[PDB]
Amino acid sequence: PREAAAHWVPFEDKANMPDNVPDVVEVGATSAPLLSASYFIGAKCKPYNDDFMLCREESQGSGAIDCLKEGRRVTRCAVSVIEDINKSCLDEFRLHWQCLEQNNHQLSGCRKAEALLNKCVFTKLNLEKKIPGLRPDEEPVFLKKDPWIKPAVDDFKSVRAYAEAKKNGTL
Amino acid sequence: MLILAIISLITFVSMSKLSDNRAIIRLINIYLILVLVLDSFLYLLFLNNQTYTVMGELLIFNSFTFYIDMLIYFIMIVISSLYGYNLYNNNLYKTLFEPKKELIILFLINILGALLIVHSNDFITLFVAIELQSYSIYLITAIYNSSYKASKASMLYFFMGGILSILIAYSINTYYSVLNSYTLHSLDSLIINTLDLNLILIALSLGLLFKIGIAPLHKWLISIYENTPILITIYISLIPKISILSYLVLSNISINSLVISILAILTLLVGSVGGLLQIKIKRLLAFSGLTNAGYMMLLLLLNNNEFSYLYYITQYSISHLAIFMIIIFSIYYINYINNQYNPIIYVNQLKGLIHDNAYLVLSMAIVVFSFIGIPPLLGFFGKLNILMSILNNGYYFISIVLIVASLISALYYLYLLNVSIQDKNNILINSNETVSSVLSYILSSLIILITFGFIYNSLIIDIFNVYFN
Amino acid sequence: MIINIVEILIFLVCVLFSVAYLTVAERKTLAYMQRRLGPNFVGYYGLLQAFADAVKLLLKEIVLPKESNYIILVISPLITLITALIGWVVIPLGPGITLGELNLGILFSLAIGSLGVFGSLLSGWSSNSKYSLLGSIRSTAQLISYELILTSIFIIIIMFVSSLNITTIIETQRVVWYCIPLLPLLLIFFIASVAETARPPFDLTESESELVAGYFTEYSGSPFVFFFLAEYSNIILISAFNGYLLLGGYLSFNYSYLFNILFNDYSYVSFLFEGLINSSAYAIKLVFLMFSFIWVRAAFPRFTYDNLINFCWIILLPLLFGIFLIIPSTLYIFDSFPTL
Amino acid sequence: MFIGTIILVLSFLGFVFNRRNIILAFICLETMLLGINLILLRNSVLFDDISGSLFAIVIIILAGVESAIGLSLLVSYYRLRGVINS
Amino acid sequence: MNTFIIFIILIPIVGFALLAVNILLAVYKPYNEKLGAFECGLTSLAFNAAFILVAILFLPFDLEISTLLPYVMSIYLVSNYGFTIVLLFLLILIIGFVYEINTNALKINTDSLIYKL
Amino acid sequence: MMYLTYYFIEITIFLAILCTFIISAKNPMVSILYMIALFVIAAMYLYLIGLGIFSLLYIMIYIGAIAVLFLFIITLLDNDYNTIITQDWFNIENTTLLTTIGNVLLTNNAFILLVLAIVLLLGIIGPISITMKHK
Amino acid sequence: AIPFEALLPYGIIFGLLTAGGGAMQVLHVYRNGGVRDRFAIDQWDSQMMERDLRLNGGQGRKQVDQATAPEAFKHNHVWKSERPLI
Amino acid sequence: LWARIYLMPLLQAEEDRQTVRRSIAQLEREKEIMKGTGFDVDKSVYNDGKFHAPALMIPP
Ligand SMILES: CCCCC/C=C/C/C=C\CCCCCCCC(=O)O[C@H](COC(=O)CCCCCCCCCCCCCCC)COP(=O)([O-])OCC[N+](C)(C)C
Repeated sequence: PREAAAHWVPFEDKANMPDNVPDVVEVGATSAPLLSASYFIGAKCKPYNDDFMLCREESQGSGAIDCLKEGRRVTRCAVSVIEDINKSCLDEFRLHWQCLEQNNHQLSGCRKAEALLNKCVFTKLNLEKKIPGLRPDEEPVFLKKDPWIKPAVDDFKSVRAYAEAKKNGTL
Repeated sequence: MLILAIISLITFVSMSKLSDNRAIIRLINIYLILVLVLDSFLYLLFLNNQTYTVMGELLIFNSFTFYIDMLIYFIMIVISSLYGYNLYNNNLYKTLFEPKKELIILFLINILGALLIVHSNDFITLFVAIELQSYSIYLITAIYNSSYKASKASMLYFFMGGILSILIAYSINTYYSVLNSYTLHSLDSLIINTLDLNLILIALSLGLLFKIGIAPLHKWLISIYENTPILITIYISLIPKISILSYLVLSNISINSLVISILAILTLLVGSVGGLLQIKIKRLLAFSGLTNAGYMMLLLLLNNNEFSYLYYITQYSISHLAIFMIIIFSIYYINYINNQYNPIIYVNQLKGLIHDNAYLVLSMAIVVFSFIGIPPLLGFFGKLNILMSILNNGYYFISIVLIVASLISALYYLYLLNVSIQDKNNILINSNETVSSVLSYILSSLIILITFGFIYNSLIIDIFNVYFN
Repeated sequence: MIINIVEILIFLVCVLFSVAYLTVAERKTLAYMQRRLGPNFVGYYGLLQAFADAVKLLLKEIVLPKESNYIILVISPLITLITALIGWVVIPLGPGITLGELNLGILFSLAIGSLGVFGSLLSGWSSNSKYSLLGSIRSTAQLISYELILTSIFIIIIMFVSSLNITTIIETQRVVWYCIPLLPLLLIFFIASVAETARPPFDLTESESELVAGYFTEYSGSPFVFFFLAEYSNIILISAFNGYLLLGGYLSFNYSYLFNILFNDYSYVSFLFEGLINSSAYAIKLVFLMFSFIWVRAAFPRFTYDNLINFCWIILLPLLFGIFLIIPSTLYIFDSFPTL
Repeated sequence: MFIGTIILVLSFLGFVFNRRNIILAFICLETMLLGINLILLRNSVLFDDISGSLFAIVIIILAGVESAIGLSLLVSYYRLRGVINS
Repeated sequence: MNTFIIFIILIPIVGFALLAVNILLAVYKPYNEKLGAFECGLTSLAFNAAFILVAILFLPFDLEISTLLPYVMSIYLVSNYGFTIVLLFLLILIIGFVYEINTNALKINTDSLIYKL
Repeated sequence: MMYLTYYFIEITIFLAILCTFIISAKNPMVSILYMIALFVIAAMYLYLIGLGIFSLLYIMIYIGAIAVLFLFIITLLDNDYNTIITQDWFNIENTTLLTTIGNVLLTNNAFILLVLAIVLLLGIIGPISITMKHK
Repeated sequence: AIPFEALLPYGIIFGLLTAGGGAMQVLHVYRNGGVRDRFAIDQWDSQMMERDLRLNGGQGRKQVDQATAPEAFKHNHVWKSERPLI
Repeated sequence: LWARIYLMPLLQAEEDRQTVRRSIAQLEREKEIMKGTGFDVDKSVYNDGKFHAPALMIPP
């Protein structure tokens, strides 16, 4: 779909869902927290996302109205994993997504906070971040040490926390 | 081969001196001959009327386009021979017929444009090929810039071709706006029934047809043909006609069109009637070309027009080349050269040619009676096939008009022979000079084809039945 | 709205005053290369010289010759000045720090540049002084010919980035400045930026010795101010193009360690300090380029028309097509086609 | 569809009823191509289809080469006569 | 109303303001001798082909250069395929450039003295 | 303020009618300057419909080269409903109009590109052939 | 020696550009609300930012990381009503 | 790219929910306006049975 052109007004619809449709909770995180949590959401909810997309394909055009149920499933899985992060690893999650807010949302600028967040989530939620499609020879960039590309300013709080973790031995 | 020739030729003509023009042109003449003979066997691909879409559905290859392609190569070979070889070795003819430095590259590029028009499967390819041919043909018109008439001609041609190209682009874009497509292959019987595309498709056909000069927009082209150098006119009057007509025949977008019917009628009448009062040779020949373009336009109103159109276009190409070559040869016996671009201009300048060269007039008679359609020359069978097609499809009034137009045009066809078999007081006594062997052999080959082609008619139809069915 | 206004006034004032002081800097630098002093009397240390010339020219009568199209003669300098200044809207002094953050920033730069030959093309027709006509035709020829070289170097650089956002092109250069792998391309951009700006040695367009004055022979008062201002603003702007295409724009060095020492959290102090560092890097690059324009003016004699046309179309353009062939070939060999 | 159509038709009428100059003729050609292209591009946008824009790019390039060749023809025409009296 | 459009609007206003200041403040005393065109102090057209030719050949070469914009914006997506296509395109154009060079398109008494003894 | 952006399309249309001053110009120059004005109006309209990159390409080519040539030469010679704009998330790449044009032109239509190369080759050879007198 | 009077205008230009850029950094940060700017943003980013506006109450680029969305998020959805491109 | 892929299903799902709501809502609105008239509001303009979100609103 194309973006809007010369003159447009945004308009809001005040109707409710039809009551036959089961209600569902909506994901409340914004762009930076969502981008921070994306890899864990994928790792956990991959089967449900795949099922949702397969339903949308097989519906062959009526996807919006035939694929509501596993859409509810997808949103519920996403909300569950975000809640788990909010319960178990909140401080590192905030480090990561505030760092992203500062660095134009480039994951390359938040490797230090991302290491802490990844360790916390692996230990307390058993989710691993992994980049699909790479051969064993190719190395995931977020695991690479001494990258060519570095942020302008290493985030202050993230640097302090990373050095602290290096002392504690958690990282 | 054609692209490779163009590239190499650009390199050489850059690095060669002005005296090497004719040797270069002989080189390309032989190269085209070699391609025609060595690569001819690719016909075998088209057995059972097998069609191939190529280049991501931009180009279409079938027996029809293969034949048009071979015909265009044959025409290019003949036309390049006229530049690559001197009729006579005297000073006068060095002045009369010298090839420009870039002329051969322009010829090859215009040929490429014509071949891409023929093969075009998509409208973008059609438009790019049309513009390629149009630009190259503008430049060919203009390359002899010492002529006032040639420059005036090139400018008028630029403007008329530009307007017709804009009409064509508009038609293409309206077709896009209605169907969100650039291919005619998307069209079907259901779609034609469902939607009224008649206006768009007829605008596209008219934009293409006014570029070869059908009435009522003829006169600008006849003026251009009159005002160009004679060896340029032999080319620019033929190749665009072939390419555009072949594309339209292959596309079949004006079947039973009432507007095309009326315009074909008008073209026949204007080509036949308007050529009667002519006194200049090339204007006479241009009105001939207009009438014959009318005969071919009739074939755009019906399906299964492949045989009649191919036969007609081939025999017309041969007759047209031959009549221009005869006019060229008859230059050696005129007593007044009008100028260096058009040595002979008035029909009456041939008066008494039979006393100077009897067999030149024999060849002239043969080609003229082919144009009139006297059996068993090729022209008769061309007209016979056309009449067969249009009567099979119920174009009765158009058939009557075609009869009448052939009758009328016979008058200014026979005008040439009439003045040619009259008597001149000063009759050649002797000469040491020999006409060039090569061009005389080529002219003779064309004459013998026109005379004795009919013996192969049944063999041709047998071949046709297996490659186009 | 208020913030937008303040940003525009700050940027506009900085650009206009930088152009004004570039003229003084030129006179002073040439002066010291010629063992003399240059303006040191109008204002302390000659710092008000440019405003003195300005005020004088704004008080000067406008002369409209008899055979002239007065509308065209007055509007041609105006349009060339407008385009020369409009070109500044996309120049960043830091990541995203610009008046116009366009995803088509490069295309905007090239287009507004291509709108730069119209002053030369129109003034000769407007003046009707014959010297102006000769200058105008020769200039139009030279400028378009060298615009080709500039556009070709633009394309070669985008081969490495695959983006028309200027900030992105600058950001990709943290790894290395593009003037390191493409040093010969940097030399050609200077030689061509000199020519495209119509500066010596390539000042054939308005050379006093071949043609008195130049296309401006007839321009007095504010129209002369406009041609003058447009010329120096274009000098700075094309130095800016050079800066962000090849010299890494506002990138100087990795100051992450230093900031982590100085500060412990984000603050307006630290944002301001970062802004000053980026802007200082970009402005020092601009200063070296402007100094180089003045240096080359001091060192070399002029070309002739035939000479510069021969240069551009027989020595430079073949090399640039050769580079067109050799840059994607090297990308292909090492499997480094840049992503979007 | 509106701006392009009107540019096309007004440029066409300027071309036909030109009895002032040949430069007007060149300009009407160029502006006709402009109007064709504007109609094309609006249709491209409405369909969210790339074929329209591809053909628009090709028209741009061909109009460039057509302008080059046409001006060269005009210059060659001028070389013989010294003056264009239209 | 972002900074872009406001700046774009603002620049011509500044130009017009400087022009109006000049018109308002400067004297204006035209007379015939002042209105004469300046040619070194006293009152008082064939050209070469290369003048025409630089301008005319600018347009094809400009189009060639600007035809590579789609390529450089899609280099990765077209991979080693588009790569080869754009090489062929470039070489075809280079041929025309060679023609231009070899024809010397843009470029603008040695007899002995013999006595009949 | 809102009626401005609403009628912006209709204003470009009106200015285009008015500028097509090209036909009635006393001076052909002046006619060429008005042609440039028409081209700027075209660039304005193109941005409005969502094709700004085309606005910039038009400025680059038709004004930067074609209008420059025009001037060079002549100095030398003597539907009331509103559309619903909806979002979806299936596009993860940063693919714009220029990238898609490059993609299709260099892969699906490489043939059109090479034929355009031949057309530009013509645009070089022709002018040399007719404006230059060899030897 | 190094001629400082020749360097004074260069110093003026350098300070002018440096101060102008620093002031522009501070104004951009202040407009953004304490974070740096977003550059080179595609369609995806624009849509994400619109969704952010729906989530955080229209407070610009403010971010919320609560798992569950407020009630008003379900009703403040916006489609755009775009005028006919004539 | 992989991050965006992992986010796409949930964002889409939300958008499909909004689409169904606003399409249905407009259907009931138009039906209510058309009560008392011999017109069927539920009949699609399309011949396939597939769901078709409205385009082309009435100007507001
Ligand atoms: C050693 C290789 C030399 C071959 C070079 C061919 C050059 C073509 C140049 C000019 C065209 C000139 C005449 C073309 C003949 C049609 C062939 C054919 O039969 O037409 C059919 C299709 O019938 C048609 O639609 C009607 C054709 C209309 C012909 C009108 C003239 C009739 C009289 C000509 C008599 C022939 C002279 C023989 C004298 C002994 C295509 O046949 P095809 O596609 O299967 O290819 C043939 C196999 N080939 C490639 C190896 C040669």
